[PDB]
Amino acid sequence: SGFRKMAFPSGKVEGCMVQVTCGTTTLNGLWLDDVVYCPRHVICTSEDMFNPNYEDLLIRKSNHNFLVQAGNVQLRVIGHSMQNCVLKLKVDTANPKTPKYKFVRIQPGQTFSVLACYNGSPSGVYQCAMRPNFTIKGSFLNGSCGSVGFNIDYDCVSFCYMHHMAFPTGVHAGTDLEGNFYGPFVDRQTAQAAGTDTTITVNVLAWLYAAVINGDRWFLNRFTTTLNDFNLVAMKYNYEPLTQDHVDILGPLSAQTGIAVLDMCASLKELLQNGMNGRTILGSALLEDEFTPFDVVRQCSGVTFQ
Amino acid sequence: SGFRKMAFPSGKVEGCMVQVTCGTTTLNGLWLDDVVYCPRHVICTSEDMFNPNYEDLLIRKSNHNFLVQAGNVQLRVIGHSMQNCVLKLKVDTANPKTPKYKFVRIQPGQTFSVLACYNGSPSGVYQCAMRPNFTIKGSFLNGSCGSVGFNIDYDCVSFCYMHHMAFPTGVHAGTDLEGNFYGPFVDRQTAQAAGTDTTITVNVLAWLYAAVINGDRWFLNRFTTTLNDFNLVAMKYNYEPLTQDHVDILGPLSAQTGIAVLDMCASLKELLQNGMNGRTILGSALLEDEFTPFDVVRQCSGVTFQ
Repeated sequence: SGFRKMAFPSGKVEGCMVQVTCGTTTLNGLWLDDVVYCPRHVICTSEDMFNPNYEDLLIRKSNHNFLVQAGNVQLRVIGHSMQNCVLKLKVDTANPKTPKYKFVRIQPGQTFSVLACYNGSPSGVYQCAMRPNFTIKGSFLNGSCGSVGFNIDYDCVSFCYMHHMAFPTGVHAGTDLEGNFYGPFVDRQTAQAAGTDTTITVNVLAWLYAAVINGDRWFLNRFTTTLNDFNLVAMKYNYEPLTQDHVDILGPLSAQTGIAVLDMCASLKELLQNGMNGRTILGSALLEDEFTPFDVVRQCSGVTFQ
Repeated sequence: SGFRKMAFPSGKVEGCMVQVTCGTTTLNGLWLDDVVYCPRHVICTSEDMFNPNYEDLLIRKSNHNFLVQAGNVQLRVIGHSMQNCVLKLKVDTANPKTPKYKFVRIQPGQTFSVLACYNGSPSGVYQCAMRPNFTIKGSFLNGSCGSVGFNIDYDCVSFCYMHHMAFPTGVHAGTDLEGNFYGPFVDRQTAQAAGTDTTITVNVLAWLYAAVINGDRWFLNRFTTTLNDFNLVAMKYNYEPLTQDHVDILGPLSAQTGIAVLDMCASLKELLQNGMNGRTILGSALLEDEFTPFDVVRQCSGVTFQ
């Protein structure tokens, strides 16, 4: 009953967030086993921000230049290294609340929970999709740098995102946990613009499948289409290409509802040309693209995370 | 930067959720100190729900007729009583993860976060408003009863909602933690429905303020209106009447942006009368009413030009 942009429970990740200070900069880090991960821009200053020389800044740093705090407990830094745009501080204590975890680099269209933090202290949680243009539509205030995005699959926490930069554009950008940025962005405080964004077609379809499971079925029609003819309409309304791979990923939902994917594609073709005509779908007056096929299944199945 | 619906982190509340079983019904409980709170409908059979005498039904129950499990830890029930529509199971063990907390009866138009649970285990988290018709737009399947809603102020969790039942329109109803329903609803199986879904005018206005602060201003017009003329339009479109209290609450946002509240109302008047004409505001094709003035200020706080 009902359908919401639903985040994962944050409890496992809250237990991993610490405060990291270097100079006058404080931001958040992720404490897993005996390593703390944070944005390397913690080692810049104001003077440096615009165009820092990270290699040089790091060489000149020693362990005592870093202050790491888990609540009030000071964690002693016993080693420092840089992996792409992420700083890794070795500490003397393994985090006893370390959940089983992996690091994954996510693909555009895939979603995750952002745990927004300030000064090592979790503040808020919301869902995001990695956009086609490699931005996210987040909400981040000062000191949110090092906030991470994650998925939970069984017991296992998969970290896919760490927040590095807010550009005066309104643009949010970050890295995987190996420090490689999503998109062409760099950790330099300068105007950087995203390429133009597109709608995530496969997700739109997943969400129409969610509509049907919840008994909102007015948009369904008798028409059908080929993939190629659909993609000729995809590209006109600024939609990502629907691959054959996508069509097959929408199999489980097609079976559970007994509506064929290409039919649902036909129903989508019609909603694009004709608009909604004052109507809504699952309480929205536009086509939602930030729910994946897994997301729909998760929410409609009531999966839990222990 | 940016603007998103955000829930509070769920970790403190996850530590409080347990599983309660009575007869063939399993649902969630809230474990704080040595008391477990749950919907009193857990004591009933399907047949009992048609015409339940709760006092009678409870007398026939003993402590061993309630099975409480916190994860795998069984908790001995040593007392039971009922406060309005909530069951209170005294147990022999105080919850070691009990946070600082209060019980609060929330006002309509105000927001809270929901941790949806099943079998005393967390499934996900999302933010709701207490709507004027005293329903909430949740996401709740079978087994979700006893899920709670809350706000965190510092380290103090203020619990305000416990989930009891679902309406066919995809909305949900429940009690405070003293067991008093929000709205005219009852925990028996009789004919019931949500009143008209009145829109929270003050929140829509706040959200239009967020919109302009996020650079989306197409809907501003030169016009102004009076309280009375606006309220005539509000009555026609099922919006709450604007009050002087609402005008005053929007004071900060008005002052920051330099747009008088009654000027913003005139902008809202046109949107209601003419609709959106295909356009979006903050990436929505309808007027959002689940952000309070407070929620907006927290994400849209800025400078005022002097």
